[PDB]
Amino acid sequence: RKEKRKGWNKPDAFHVCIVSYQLVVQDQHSFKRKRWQYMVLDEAHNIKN
Amino acid sequence: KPHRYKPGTVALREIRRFQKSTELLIRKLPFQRLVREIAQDFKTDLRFQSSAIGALQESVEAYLVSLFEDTNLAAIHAKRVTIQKKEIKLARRLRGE
Amino acid sequence: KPHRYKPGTVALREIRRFQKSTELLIRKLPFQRLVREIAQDFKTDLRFQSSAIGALQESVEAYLVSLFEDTNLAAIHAKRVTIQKKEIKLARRLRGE
DNA sequence: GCATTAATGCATCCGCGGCCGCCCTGGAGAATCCCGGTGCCGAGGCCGCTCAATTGGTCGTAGACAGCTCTAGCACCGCTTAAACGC
DNA sequence: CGTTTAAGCGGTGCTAGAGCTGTCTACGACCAATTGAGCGGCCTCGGCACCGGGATTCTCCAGGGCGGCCGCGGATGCATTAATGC
Repeated sequence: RKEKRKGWNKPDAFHVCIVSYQLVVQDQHSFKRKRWQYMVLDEAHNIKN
Repeated sequence: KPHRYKPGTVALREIRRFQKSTELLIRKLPFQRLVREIAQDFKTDLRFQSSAIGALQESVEAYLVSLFEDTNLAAIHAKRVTIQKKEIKLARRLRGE
Repeated sequence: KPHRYKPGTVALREIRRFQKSTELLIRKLPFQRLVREIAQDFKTDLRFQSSAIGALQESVEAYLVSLFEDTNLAAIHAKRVTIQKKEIKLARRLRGE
């Protein structure tokens, strides 16, 4: 993931990122830095609490 | 062509890495069950606060660090880089224990 | 035919001789002028009783005996019978000094 | 039929040829330092409150000031060996 | 091993500092009244936490020219054996 995040900040190396559900709990300090346009939630009965 | 370090390099950067860190190297749950394990046969059905566990772990960690430094100097006196059991008995006995 | 002992015999009977004796091994007059010499530059024109000199000589003698025993065990750890300066620095530093 | 004798099927002996490994120099690779970049959270400021410090009075009480005494430390002189020292 | 300098010890004349005892007098223990500085509560925002970008220095990487071998086969000595002449 550090190798994925070494071409991440300054240029636009991707138009859409695929991040799992449980990885944002650990990497929430890192994914909050970059601004996003769309964030979608698949099968949203997990975040219902 | 694999890239491997010679024996003796990673220990130095581990000294540089951990000697700059003030964090605790022992986890809270095995020290918790260990403290409760020693506290089992002394007095049954005791309670421990959220504090006073990192104090025992802190004095155990720093006292064991100073014991590893005195034992390390004892192994230095033996003109070698390896720590032995007689170095721990020597540096343990010569401190008044 | 001269009669001479091998090296290592007279030290053992000196251990047997002096270890059975409780007398002081330091004379009273060089310890007197030494105590007055250290007492010269602290406070001028002092007086010393007839007591309190064999107490300093007694604690100096017994403390130096225990230091020679710990330093002797330190030289034993080096797998030799000779005492060295690094043994005195080792056994002196490892006692908390 | 038997000796012998040349042919010949192997004989060990000799001679020629192949086997590379260790110092010196070709740089390769990633760990660290430092400077931004933005989200996070507890240090301290502000307020409400509130209680032992402060001030003064009372009262009695041990500590410094002599006072006097007394007694072992100080400085010393001279036999008498005895550890310290040089080698 | 032999040779010396100096403590141990017996005895001496002192004194100056150690040591037990009255006086009173500063001077601290014990007690009311005020309050103001310090302590519980709070809620913010600028320094702190973590990591990218990039330069820098860290720390290891694999090929290149100098020696003395053993592996093996040709040989052609030896011994045999059937041809063959007696």
